[PDB]
Amino acid sequence: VRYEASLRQLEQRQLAKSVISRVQSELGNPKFQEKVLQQSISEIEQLLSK
Amino acid sequence: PITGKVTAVIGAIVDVHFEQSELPAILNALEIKTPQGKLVLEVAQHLGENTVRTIAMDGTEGLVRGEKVLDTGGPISVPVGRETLGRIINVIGEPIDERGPIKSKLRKPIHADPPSFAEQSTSAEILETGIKVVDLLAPYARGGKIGLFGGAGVGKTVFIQELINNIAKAHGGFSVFTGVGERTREGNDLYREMKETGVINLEGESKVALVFGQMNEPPGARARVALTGLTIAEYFRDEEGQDVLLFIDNIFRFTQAGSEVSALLGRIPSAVGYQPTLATDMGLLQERITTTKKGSVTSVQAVYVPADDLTDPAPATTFAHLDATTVLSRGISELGIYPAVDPLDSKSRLLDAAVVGQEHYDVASKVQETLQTYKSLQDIIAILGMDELSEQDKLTVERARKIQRFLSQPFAVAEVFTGIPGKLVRLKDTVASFKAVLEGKYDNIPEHAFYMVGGIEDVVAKAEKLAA
Amino acid sequence: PPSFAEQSTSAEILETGIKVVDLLAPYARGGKIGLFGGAGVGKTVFIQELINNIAKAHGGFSVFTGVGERTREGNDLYREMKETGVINLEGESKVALVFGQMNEPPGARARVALTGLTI
Amino acid sequence: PPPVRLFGVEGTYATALYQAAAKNSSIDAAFQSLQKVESTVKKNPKLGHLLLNPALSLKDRNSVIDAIVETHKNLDGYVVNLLKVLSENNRLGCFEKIASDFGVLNDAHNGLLKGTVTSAEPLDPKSFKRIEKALSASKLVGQGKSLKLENVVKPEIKGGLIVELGDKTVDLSISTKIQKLNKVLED
Amino acid sequence: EVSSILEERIKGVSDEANLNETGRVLAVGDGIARVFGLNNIQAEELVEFSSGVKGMALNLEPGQVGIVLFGSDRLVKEGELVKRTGNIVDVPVGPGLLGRVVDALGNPIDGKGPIDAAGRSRAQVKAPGILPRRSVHEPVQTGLKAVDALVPIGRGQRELIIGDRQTGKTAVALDTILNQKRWNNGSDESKKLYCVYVAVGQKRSTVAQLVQTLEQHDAMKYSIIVAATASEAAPLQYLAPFTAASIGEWFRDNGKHALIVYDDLSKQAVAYRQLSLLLRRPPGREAYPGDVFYLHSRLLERAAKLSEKEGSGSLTALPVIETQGGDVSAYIPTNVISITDGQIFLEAELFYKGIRPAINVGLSVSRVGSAAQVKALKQVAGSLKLFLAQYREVAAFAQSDLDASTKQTLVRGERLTQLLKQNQYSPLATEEQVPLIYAGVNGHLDGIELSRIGEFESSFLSYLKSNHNELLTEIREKGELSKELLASLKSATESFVAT
Amino acid sequence: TKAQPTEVSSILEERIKGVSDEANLNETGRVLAVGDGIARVFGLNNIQAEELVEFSSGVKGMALNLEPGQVGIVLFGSDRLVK
Amino acid sequence: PTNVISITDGQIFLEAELFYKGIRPAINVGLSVSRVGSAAQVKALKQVAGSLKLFLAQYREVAAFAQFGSDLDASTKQTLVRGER
Repeated sequence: VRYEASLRQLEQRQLAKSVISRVQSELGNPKFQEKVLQQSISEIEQLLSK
Repeated sequence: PITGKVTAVIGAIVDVHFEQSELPAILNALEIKTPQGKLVLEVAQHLGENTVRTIAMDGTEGLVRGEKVLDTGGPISVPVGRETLGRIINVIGEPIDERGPIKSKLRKPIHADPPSFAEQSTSAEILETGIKVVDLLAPYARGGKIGLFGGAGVGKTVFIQELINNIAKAHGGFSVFTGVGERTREGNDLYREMKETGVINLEGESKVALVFGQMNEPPGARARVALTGLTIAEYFRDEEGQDVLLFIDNIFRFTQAGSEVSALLGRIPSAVGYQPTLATDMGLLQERITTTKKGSVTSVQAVYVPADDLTDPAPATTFAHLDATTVLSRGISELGIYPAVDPLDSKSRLLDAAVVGQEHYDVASKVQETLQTYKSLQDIIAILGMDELSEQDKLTVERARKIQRFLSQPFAVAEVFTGIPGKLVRLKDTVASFKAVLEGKYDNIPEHAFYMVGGIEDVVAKAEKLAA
Repeated sequence: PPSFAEQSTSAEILETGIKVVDLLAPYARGGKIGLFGGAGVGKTVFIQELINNIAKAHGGFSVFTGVGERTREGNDLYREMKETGVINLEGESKVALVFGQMNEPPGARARVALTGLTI
Repeated sequence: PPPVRLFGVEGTYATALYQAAAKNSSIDAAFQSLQKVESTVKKNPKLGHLLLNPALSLKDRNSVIDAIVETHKNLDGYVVNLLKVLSENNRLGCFEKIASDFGVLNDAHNGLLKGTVTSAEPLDPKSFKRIEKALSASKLVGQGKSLKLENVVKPEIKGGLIVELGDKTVDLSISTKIQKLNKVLED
Repeated sequence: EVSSILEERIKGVSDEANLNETGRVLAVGDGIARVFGLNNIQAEELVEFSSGVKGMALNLEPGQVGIVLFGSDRLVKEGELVKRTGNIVDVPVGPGLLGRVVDALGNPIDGKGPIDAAGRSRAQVKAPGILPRRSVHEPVQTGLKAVDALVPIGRGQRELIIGDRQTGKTAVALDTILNQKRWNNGSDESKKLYCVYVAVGQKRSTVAQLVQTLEQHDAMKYSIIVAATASEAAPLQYLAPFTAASIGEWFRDNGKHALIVYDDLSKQAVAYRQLSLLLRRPPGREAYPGDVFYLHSRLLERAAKLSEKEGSGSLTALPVIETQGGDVSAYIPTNVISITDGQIFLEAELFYKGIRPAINVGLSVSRVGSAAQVKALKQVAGSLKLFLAQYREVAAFAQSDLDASTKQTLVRGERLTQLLKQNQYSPLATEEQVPLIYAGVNGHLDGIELSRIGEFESSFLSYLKSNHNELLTEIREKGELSKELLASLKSATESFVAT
Repeated sequence: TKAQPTEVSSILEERIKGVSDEANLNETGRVLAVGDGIARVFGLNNIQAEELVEFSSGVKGMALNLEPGQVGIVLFGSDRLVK
Repeated sequence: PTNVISITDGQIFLEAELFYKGIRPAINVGLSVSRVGSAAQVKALKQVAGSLKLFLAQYREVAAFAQFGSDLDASTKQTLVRGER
C-alpha cells in the first residue's frame, strides 16, 4: 500500500515536469500570437454578457 | 433622518461621514441597521467636517465603507420599569433571556451625571442587613459601595443570593445584578440558581434584574454595561424612591475594558497599561451610586486582584470610592461558618461610635479584641497547652469560640444547603445578642449550641434542644 | 523550509566519543543539538572537539558557519583545523567554512546564517 | 461633494476649491482655464525647475505673483488664491500635484473615464475600438461617461490580456491560468 | 492514471468573469501592504493577490486599505492586482476533517485531497448564549488515574494544562486522546469525541512525531490537526485557534462532543504581539497587547455544553499554557486562569524527579467537580485526595526521628505516590482505574514493597480478569460501586494481595 | 502636510474663494474637532495667553496652545455639551 | 555592556564591596574571564599560579558556607584558613 502511494506521487511529479515542458513550448509559438486574438474575442463575449 | 455613509473601519473605530449639515454631539448613539443583527456605534469624538470617530458595541466584521448609518441622537436609551425586572437584558437594552420583547414603559439614556452637592445626603446612614456578621463588622451603608474580596466560588454566589433576599425584606428593595467580565458558562449557573432560589421566578416575581456582559462581547460593550445598569437602578431610586442594591461583577474588567477603548481611541495609556481617563470613569459611576433624598443606590461590587498588586492604580482608585470591604475567606468557610466572611478582615469605613451607634461600636471593638486575642491565644494554647496556659487564657478562647459559632447563621437562601431553617437577624437584634455574649451570661451555654443559630433569643432555645 | 509532507523524521544516534555527553544526553543525527553556555566556556573548544571527533569519524560533510565571531578566533580556527588536517588546502575537507565576523554590518550578520544553511 | 472623493492629501483642499468652482459655478469653466494655467506651468519648467527650489518666502510669493503677471488669468480668483495658498504652504512639489488632481476632479465632472488594457504586447486598433464599444455596450461605460482606454505594453504581464477600468478587471492572462494548472497537478 | 483524471478536471475549470473589485498595491513593506482600491470591500474579508497569497483586511482606511498578508513578502511586490474574494474569512467545516491533518487554510498537508466539508463557516462567530448552555453531566476520561479522580474532567469544560515547557506537555494531552480512542469506538455519539489538536507554532518535526504516534495508536480516524507550524506566518498562528474553533462548533452544534486542545496559547500570544506591533498597535502589560485578554476570552467561550434545545452536544477544551519557570503571575497565565474553570499545574520538580505524569495536585484544581466525575470513582477517591494531602504535609516530618503515626502516613502516601505513576502513552479504562484506587485507599498496598507495586497493578488486573472480569464489566455498567461490588471487591483484593 | 487650515478643506475653500477670517475670527473662533476634551478652534488671534474663552454652549475654557492659525482650548466643561 | 561583552575576549569585573573589604584596587575574578588564556602567560607564571586558581575556587565556596561562625570540619577549614591568607 505504501509503495502504491509512493508510485502515485512519483507519477504526479513526472507529469508535473512534463507540463513545464509544454509551457515552455507554448510561449514560443505564434500560438502566443494567435491566442491573444482568442482572448480578445473571449473577452468580447464575456463583457457583452454584462 | 440623520444619516451618514461609513468612511473608515480601522479596527472597531469607525469614522462616519454624515451628509453636511448634521453635526453629531459627542456621546450620541448611532445605529447601522445591518442584515445580521444591528450595530450600535457610540460617537466618541467629533473629528470635524461632519465626521466622527466612534466606538463599537458589537463586532464590526464584514462592514462595508459607505454603509448608511442612522443617528439616534444621543446615548442608548434602555427601557425601565418593574416590567424589566427578572429579564436578562443585553447592553443594547433588548431581551437575551429569550422571553420576548421586554415591556418598555419609559426608556432613559444610559449616560447620566452624579447627583448635585445639594442632592447628596450630608449625613451617611446605615443600610440594615439580615446577616449578623455583616451588621457588626462591616455594616452596609445606604448609598455606599461595598467591595467584595475573595476568590471565585468561595461561597460567592450564595453570599450574593442571601443579599438579594435580604434587601427585599429589609426595605422592599430590588436589585440588578450586572456582571462585568462575566463568563457565560458561569452566567448560566447563576441564572438557573437564581431561578431556583426564587430571587428570580419567571412565573413569579423577580427582585433582581439581570444584565450580563460577557467577556466575548467587545470591550466597548464591556465598558458600557455598567452605565446601562446604573440608569435602570436610578429609575428605581429617583422614580420609585426605592433603596436598591446593584451588584457588579469584576471591576478588574471595568478597567481592562476601559483601557482598550482608550488606547484604540489613541489616548495614550497611563502606567501599568491602564487608561489615562481611569479616574473619571470610576468617578461618574461611583458618584452616581449615592443616596439621594428619594432613594439610594447602594452597590456591592466585585474586585478581582489584577496580579495581587494592590499597588496598581486601578485597585487603589476602586478602594477610594468604597465605604466597606467584605473579605471572604474559604478558610473561614472551612470552619463551617456561613457567612464565610473573615471577621478580622471584615472592615468598613463606617464603624465609628457616632455613625454605627455608641453601643454598636463598643460591642464591635470588644468583639474584635476578643477574637483577636483568641486567635493569638489559640496559637500558644496549642503549642504550650490549653491548661498549660491560664484559666483566663482558655476563658478568652472559650468566649471567642462561642462568638465564632454564634457567627454561623444558617440563612434562608442557603436553607437547602445547611438544611437548618433560614435565620434572618436584623442589625438591632445583632447588637443585642453580642451584648449578652460579651457580658458572658451565657458562658454556661455550649459552643455547639451557639453553632448554627440566629439571635441570642434563638440560641437559648438551641441549648435547650441539645439538653432535651 | 521543507513542508510537512517533505518531512521524514526518525532519530539516529550520534556518538560524540565524550562519555558524559553520550550517556547523559546522547546526540542524534538529524537533531538540533544546542550548546547553551556562557562566554568562552570553551564554547569554541567544544565545537572544535566535535569537529575533531565526529567529523573525521563520519563520512558525511559538515558546514561550519561562524556568525559574528572574532578575527583572532578566526585565525586560530583556520590554523587549528589546518593542523588537525580537517581542512587541508590541497586535498579534501569534510567541512566547509563560512567565516562571518562581527565588524561586518548587522545585516550581513543576519544572512550569513542563511548562506550557511543553503550549502 | 466633488465628483469622486480623491482622499485629497493637500491637493484635496484644492479639489474642495474645485467644489467651490462648481458652487460659484463659473469655476467649472475655471477648471478648463486652470488647465490653461497648468499649460502656462508647462511653458514654465526652466523656471519650474527653479520653483522646486525651496526657501522663497514672502519674496517667493511675490516671485510667484510675477509668474502670474506673465500669465493671462486662467483659473481666475480661485486660482490666484490657490497661488497664495501654495505659496503660504511653500511647496512647488505639490504644485503640479494639485494640477493633476484638479484635472481628475474636472474630468470627473465632465464624466470622462480612463481605462487601460495592459497586455504583453500592443493590440490592434480594431481591437481598441471593439473593446471601447464593448465597454459602452456594458454597464461599465453606461454611456453618459466617456472613456480613454489605453493599451499598455508590459510583456512582464505575460500572454493574454488584462482589461482594467474602475475597480473591475478581467484578467485572462497566461500566467494566472498556468499557475492554476500547475497547482492542481502538484495536488 | 489519477493524473489523466486530474488534468481533465482542471480542464473543466476555465470559466472566468469580471472581477467586482480589485486593488493594486501602492506599497508593500513589513508585510503591511497598503492597497489602493477595494472600495466596497467587506471588513476582514479574504483577499487574493496576483501572487495568490491570502490576507485579511484588518484596517479599512479611506485612503488605503491595509491588508495583512497570511504569507511571504518575497513573492509580493508593488502594484500587484489584489482580487477581492468577497468572502469574509471562513474555513471548510464538515465531517471530512476527521482523521485528516490540514494546514490552517484547510488545505490537506497529509495531501488526502479535498475535504468533505458541508459548509465553510466564518472563522469567528459569537459564543452561545446563557440559555444556549446547560450544565455539564458528562465525564470524560483521560485514562490517567490521578487526572480522572483528583482532577475530574467532563465535557463542555475548559481547564488549563499550565506547566513547564515541553516537559512532555503535549504528552500529557496526547494521553487523553488515546484513552478517548476507546470511548470513540463506542456507538454513543456523545462518547464520540472527535478530538482536535491545534498545533500552534510547533515545528513540522514535532507534529510529525505526533502524527506517527496517532497513526500507531490508530487515533487518526477522528483526529484533526489544524497546523500552524513554527515557520508559518504569525497571522495564520493568530487565527489558528479561532479557525479551529469554528470546526469545533460544527460538531458541537450537531450535538456531538469533541475535545479541542490548544497548544500553546503562550506562543499564540506572541504571534498576536508580533502582529499588533507590526500594525503599530500599542504594547500593554508585559509587552503583550491589552486586548489579548479579550482575544483569549472569545476563544474560550466557544467551549460549552449546550442546552438540550440547542442539542446536548458540546465542545470541551483543554488549553495548554507553557510556563516560563512556573511564573503563572505572567499576564497571559493570570488572564486564562480566571477565564477557565480549573487549572492543572504540572510540577516540574516532580518531572525532574522522574515522576511522569508530573503534577502537583496542590496546584491543580477543577471547579467542574463531581458532575464530571464517575459516581463510583467519587466514592473511592475522597479518601485518595485526603491521603495524598497528608503525605505532602507530613513529608517534612521525614526530612527527623519522629512518631510512628507520621511514618504510617508516609508509607500509605508513598505507595499511593508510586501508584499514580504511569509510563506515558499507556491509557487506562475506568473500570480498571477504580480497583487500583480501591486497594490503595484501603492501604492494602502498604505491605507490598515499592518494587513490587508496579508488578502488582497489572497482576491484580489480570487476576481480576481471570477471577471475575464480570466484576469489571459490572463496575463499568452500574457506574456506581454497589455494596455487593464493594463486598466482592474487598474479598478479591485481599486474595490477590495475599499472593 | 501638517494640520493647518489649508488641510482643513472647508476653511481652505473659503480662502480659495477669497473670503477669510476678516478679523471676525481674530477675536471669535469656530470649533472644529472637538472630543477627547480638547477643542481646536480656528481664529481668536487677539486671544491673550491663558485667557478664559466662552464657547457658545455655555462652556468656558482656558486657551492652552497658541499655534499658527489655531488655538487648542481645554474645556472647563463636558464633551457632550460641545459640538 | 551586553553588546560589548559579546564583542570582547575578556571581562575584568571589579567589585565595590571588595574595594571596601580592602583590596584597593579590588578585582572580583568571579566575573572576570580571559578566553585567550595562558598562551599569553609566562611559562613560569603558568606553573606557579596553576593551583592558585583551584585553591581560590575552593575558598570561594568554603567561605560562603563558613560565615555562620560554626566550627566546621577541619578539611573545609584547611581551605578556609589557606584561602584567607
